[PDB]
Amino acid sequence: KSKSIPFLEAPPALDGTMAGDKGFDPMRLSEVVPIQWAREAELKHARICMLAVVGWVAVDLGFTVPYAPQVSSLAAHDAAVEKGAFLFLLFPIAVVEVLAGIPKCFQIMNDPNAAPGGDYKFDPLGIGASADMQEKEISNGRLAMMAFSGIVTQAALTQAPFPYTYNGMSDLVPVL
Amino acid sequence: AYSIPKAFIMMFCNVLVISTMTIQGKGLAKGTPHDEMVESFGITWLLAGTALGHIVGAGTILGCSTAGIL
Amino acid sequence: VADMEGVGPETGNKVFDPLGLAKIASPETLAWYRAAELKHSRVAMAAVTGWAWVSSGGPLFPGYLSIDQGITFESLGRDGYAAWAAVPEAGKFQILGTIGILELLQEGSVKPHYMAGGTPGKVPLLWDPLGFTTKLSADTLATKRTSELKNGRLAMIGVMSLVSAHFIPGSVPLL
Amino acid sequence: AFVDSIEGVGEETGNKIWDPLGISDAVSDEAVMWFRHSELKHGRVAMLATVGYMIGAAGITFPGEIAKGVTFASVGASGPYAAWDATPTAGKLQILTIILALEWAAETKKPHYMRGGVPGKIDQLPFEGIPGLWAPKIKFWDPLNFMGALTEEQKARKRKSELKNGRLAMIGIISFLTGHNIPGSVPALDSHF
Amino acid sequence: AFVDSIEGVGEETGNKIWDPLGISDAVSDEAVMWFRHSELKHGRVAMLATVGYMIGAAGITFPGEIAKGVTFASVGASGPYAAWDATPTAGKLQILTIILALEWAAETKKPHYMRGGVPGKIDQLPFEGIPGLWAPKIKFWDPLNFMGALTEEQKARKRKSELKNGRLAMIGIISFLTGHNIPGSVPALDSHF
Amino acid sequence: ELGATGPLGYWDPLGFSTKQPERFARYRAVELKHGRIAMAACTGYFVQSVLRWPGYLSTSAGVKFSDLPNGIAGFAKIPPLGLAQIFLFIGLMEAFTWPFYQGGLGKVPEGKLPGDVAGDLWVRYSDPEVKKHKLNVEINNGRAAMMGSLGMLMHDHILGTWIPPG
Ligand SMILES: CC(=O)O[C@H]1CC(C)(C)C(=C=C/C(C)=C/C=C/C(C)=C/C=C/C=C(C)/C=C/C=C(\C)C(=O)C[C@@]23O[C@]2(C)C[C@@H](O)CC3(C)C)[C@](C)(O)C1
Ligand SMILES: CC(=O)O[C@H]1CC(C)(C)C(=C=C/C(C)=C/C=C/C(C)=C/C=C/C=C(C)/C=C/C=C(\C)C(=O)C[C@@]23O[C@]2(C)C[C@@H](O)CC3(C)C)[C@](C)(O)C1
Ligand SMILES: CC(=O)O[C@H]1CC(C)(C)C(=C=C/C(C)=C/C=C/C(C)=C/C=C/C=C(C)/C=C/C=C(\C)C(=O)C[C@@]23O[C@]2(C)C[C@@H](O)CC3(C)C)[C@](C)(O)C1
Ligand SMILES: CC(=O)O[C@H]1CC(C)(C)C(=C=C/C(C)=C/C=C/C(C)=C/C=C/C=C(C)/C=C/C=C(\C)C(=O)C[C@@]23O[C@]2(C)C[C@@H](O)CC3(C)C)[C@](C)(O)C1
Ligand SMILES: CC(=O)O[C@H]1CC(C)(C)C(=C=C/C(C)=C/C=C/C(C)=C/C=C/C=C(C)/C=C/C=C(\C)C(=O)C[C@@]23O[C@]2(C)C[C@@H](O)CC3(C)C)[C@](C)(O)C1
Ligand code: KC2
Ligand code: KC2
Ligand code: KC2
Repeated sequence: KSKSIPFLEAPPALDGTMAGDKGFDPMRLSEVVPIQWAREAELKHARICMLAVVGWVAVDLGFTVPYAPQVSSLAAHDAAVEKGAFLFLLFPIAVVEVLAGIPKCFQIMNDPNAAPGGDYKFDPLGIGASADMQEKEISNGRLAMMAFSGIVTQAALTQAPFPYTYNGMSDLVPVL
Repeated sequence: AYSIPKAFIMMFCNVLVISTMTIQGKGLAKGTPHDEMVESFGITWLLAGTALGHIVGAGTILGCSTAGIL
Repeated sequence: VADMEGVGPETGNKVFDPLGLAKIASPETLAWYRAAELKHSRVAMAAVTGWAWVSSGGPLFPGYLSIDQGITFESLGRDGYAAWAAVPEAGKFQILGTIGILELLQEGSVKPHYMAGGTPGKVPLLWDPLGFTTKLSADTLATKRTSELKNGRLAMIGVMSLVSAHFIPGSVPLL
Repeated sequence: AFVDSIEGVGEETGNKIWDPLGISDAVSDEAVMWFRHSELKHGRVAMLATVGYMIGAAGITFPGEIAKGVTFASVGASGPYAAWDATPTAGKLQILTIILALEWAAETKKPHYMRGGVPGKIDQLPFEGIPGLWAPKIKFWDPLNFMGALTEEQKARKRKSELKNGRLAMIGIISFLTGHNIPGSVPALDSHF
Repeated sequence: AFVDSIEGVGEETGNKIWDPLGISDAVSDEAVMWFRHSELKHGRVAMLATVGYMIGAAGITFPGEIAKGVTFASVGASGPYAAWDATPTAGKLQILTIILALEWAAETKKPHYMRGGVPGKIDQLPFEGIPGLWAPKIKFWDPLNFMGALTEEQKARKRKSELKNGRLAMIGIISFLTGHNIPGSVPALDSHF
Repeated sequence: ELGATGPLGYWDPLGFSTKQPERFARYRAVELKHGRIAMAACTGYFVQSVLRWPGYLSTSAGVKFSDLPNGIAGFAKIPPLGLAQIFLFIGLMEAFTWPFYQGGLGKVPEGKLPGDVAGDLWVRYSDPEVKKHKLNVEINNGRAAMMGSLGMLMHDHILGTWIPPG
């Protein structure tokens, strides 16, 4: 029985070696998608959403680079596209993806002796790849995914400052 | 999705397709249990079922919109 | 409580606690009470000394306190709470911040905290920078600490008398 | 802890468990521990709240200003009740934030009151041991440590007095609020409430 | 390198390592070497910068011309902070060029502060051993060899003094910058700052 | 062991029956009774939302079946004689037709099931598995119906219509 859903049996592929494992796979994607591919995708989305959340919050608070538009994060995409300097953020993304994801993706698909998904060996400071720091990475990334989804769909809906709620801190704190 | 009637029609079409479909002679309408379908076919049972459910839902929604019923 | 200093023949040879707070107090509660007593005693001693020195014809410091704003020492009237009212708010913040840093250091710097063992009122930074009292007997220093407490009691009733005389007129004699 | 493994029986009810509904008798010991913890929390909040209105009705405020744009007297010009609204939004936000921190810490302490722990004994040093967090070791309960001079037999009596005063306080705070709302509900209450 | 082995503990925090957060205990060994080298670099940069800012605020400036048409008094007339914008771009280009050379040369030395080198020990004579490059053997640190007349224990005492001065220096330089940006945030900074 | 299956198996988060297993039969009887009245009330709400009887509710009064709303107001706008007739009908049906307790409180039939109040003339499934499944769906529908009926009652009390705002 899975630890997360106590009325279903966990898949055999999940086991307990992977970081962030909680037996949560009710519809068993792990049989139709390789777990390493799924983990690489999970970590990629998690990292992109962490960066997106912190960048959105910074730009909304007002942290702006010189010569850039002085706009909120909701209109920042359109403003940057109009002003021009937004393809040079795609260019490093282009080289990183084409020269690290495609080879790593084909290694995960084909090679048996390949690094696990989301492992680029990126440890400049040597902080450590412990299983505590992988669990923390995964938990923060999942929280950032949900938080970014909420932030975008609330900012577009309400068109308000940082809280992205209609009333403000009053909705997070009804006592106010 | 916008309208509650549209959501209701799409949900009903998806449930009807999932109930009345049959893969390799196995289906809920043909008295195959949910657990056996889940083990035999996996999430391919939901993916194909909901894909055709969306196709028939689109057909009926567009027909009803053309006819003014919706 | 009997082991603690600050008791003298003035009040017999027993602890002057009519309301029995020391009875409630644990040993570390007694340490807290002695630390707070000492801090009040020292602060009020400095306060009353400064008050008397400023308001009893003493020489005020020379120069401008704030050259930008023009406030000057003799411009600050030699009067309790009027000097403080006329001091710049920036200078007030400087004084309060310096005291705050000193007391945060007293809390989180000395490892044997007065609550957890240690000794109340020990501040190694500020005391005897020039080593005035590095060559005194232990019992002589105990007598000196008793004298410190005794003198600062008079000091703190004195400073409360001064603020009372300032605000409520006719509160004190010899004024 | 259990039906009889918890203090709080007094001579007012003849040293009997005053449970007309029989809730304590019916639910399990885990629910009894939950109920005791909630009882003590309500009693403590009420002992705070009752003396905090009484001061509001008396009209005593700390000298000075609560913020640059509003004064301690300005915030309580509307009697006790209409004071929380008058307080600065940042101020009540900070109060609720620290209360949230205390509640979450007390819940995250491992020996849970339900699952094998003392009901009513929230940990006296919250925020200690949290990774990536530092706070001064200011004991939440008795920071001056008045408990070191008391024996266990005295602590039992004081816990009984705590429960009795707490119950009286939750009666009294509701009485004061009901007197403020309904004018003639509770006698012996002045127009300040 | 490893936290217990570093001359970082002082009498400010009870002769104990001061890591309120769980950083040093969460990071591996070489991350601490990186952090210590970074601490020393920040401390020394701010230790020079605070003195430079004080001199600029005081207005003590060299007698002469920085360029054929610009005076040090002219670039300092706009206060200590705007002097960086006032100085010629072609001069701060040379300053940043030599800083680039020094940083790259310090990073290129083999043992490496993260790979078995002393963290915070910038190698003397950084421009030696480089093919296709010559520079006179003027040591980066102590060009007059002041360290020669010091003993190892005295040098350890002076390393501790360096650290405790540098930390205060970065506190001071951020105080100056925040005092300029947000007015009245840092008192003791008159209009000259 | 009927009642207990589903997402959550046994679910006694306060341990009522665990502390007092002798009272499980009484609690089952009360649950079934509440579920039955709840299913009736929910069906009444759904069917009154769409269909209203034609005819005078009372010739003496001026009120028709069409003027009543579907809620507390609808129940209020009934003559006291009609309300008394409803009350006595419920009283007879619950005292002499379907008495859950043979005798006093907490005295449900030991031979019969806790909610076995129907007489000889009733639908009976002579199969243990089918009987168990049908009783399980009975009690589960009772739970869902009574939660939903509390929802309807609170919505109609607050707004006036059982359906809440969309
Ligand atoms: C307002 C009014 O009218 O009030 C009424 C009522 C009332 C209340 C009774 C009155 C008052 C005010 C009162 C009583 C004021 C009292 C004030 C008082 C008595 C203020 C002492 C300060 C001493 C200091 C600062 C000493 C530091 C000394 C330090 C820090 C030393 O280093 C001492 C030391 O170095 C030596 C010298 C020797 C060395 O070996 C080393 C040691 C460390 C040992 C009046 C005025 O009478 C009348
Ligand atoms: C009457 C009379 O006299 O008429 C004369 C006079 C007059 C008018 C002046 C004339 C002229 C013009 C002439 C002849 C002009 C000539 C121009 C010429 C020949 C221009 C070379 C440029 C080379 C470059 C930029 C190289 C950079 C190279 C670089 C960046 C390096 O140093 C690379 C480096 O790797 C080394 C090598 C060593 C390493 O340690 C360091 C690094 C890695 C940095 C005439 C035509 O002669 C006629
Ligand atoms: C009360 C209040 O709020 O105040 C406000 C205002 C105030 C105070 C202004 C503020 C500030 C700023 C602060 C705190 C600034 C601090 C600045 C700091 C700490 C500056 C160090 C410089 C060190 C240098 C240059 C070292 C050179 C060292 C050299 C050249 C040597 O090697 C000397 C030596 O080689 C010899 C020649 C011989 C050898 O045998 C021995 C050694 C190796 C030693 C704040 C923060 O805003 C607070
Ligand atoms: C007597 C004889 O001889 O034979 C009989 C014997 C026997 C056995 C009795 C038979 C039977 C079967 C019978 C009579 C069965 C009757 C069953 C019945 C009458 C079951 C109601 C369920 C209602 C529910 C669950 C309500 C949910 C309600 C929910 C989820 C809600 O909250 C409502 C709501 O959320 C919505 C939906 C919309 C939202 O905007 C919000 C609101 C809150 C408004 C036979 C075999 O047929 C014949
Ligand atoms: C053996 C032993 O010892 O113990 C055993 C035996 C014993 C003691 C007999 C037992 C029992 C019986 C107990 C304790 C039963 C408790 C029953 C309970 C607690 C029943 C609540 C109903 C609430 C309703 C219907 C609310 C409607 C609410 C409605 C319709 C509203 O809308 C109210 C409204 O305010 C709103 C929400 C909003 C406002 O805008 C509008 C208004 C004002 C209208 C136990 C548990 O078995 C234990
Ligand atoms: C014990 C407390 C204390 C300490 C330890 C301390 C240390 C230092 C140091 C360190 C070496 C420097 C460099 C420094 C500098 C200045 N101090 Mg300062 N100071 C303290 C107290 C006060 C008070 C009470 C006032 C004051 C002021 C000024 C002004 C004027 C600014 C101006 O006029 O714009 C300047 C430049 C006055 C003020 O801010 O007036 C608006 C003022 O009233 N300070 N101060
Ligand atoms: C028990 C709860 C509690 C705690 C633990 C706590 C801790 C700290 C700390 C930590 C060491 C700091 C550094 C700090 C600082 C400030 N607090 Mg705060 N505070 C608490 C409660 C209140 C209330 C009720 C108010 C308040 C305020 C302010 C203002 C004024 C800003 C301004 O004038 O704009 C400043 C600067 C007032 C406010 O928000 O005013 C708009 C206000 O009403 N605080 N507060
Ligand atoms: C619960 C089910 C139920 C049953 C089993 C039942 C049986 C009988 C029998 C057979 C034994 C007779 C002979 C009879 C006769 C009358 N019933 Mg009655 N009745 C039931 C329910 C209601 C309700 C809800 C109302 C009502 C009424 C009347 C009126 C008045 C008519 C008028 O007002 O002109 C008359 C004459 C209405 C009323 O009381 O009106 C003041 C009214 O609202 N009944 N009713």
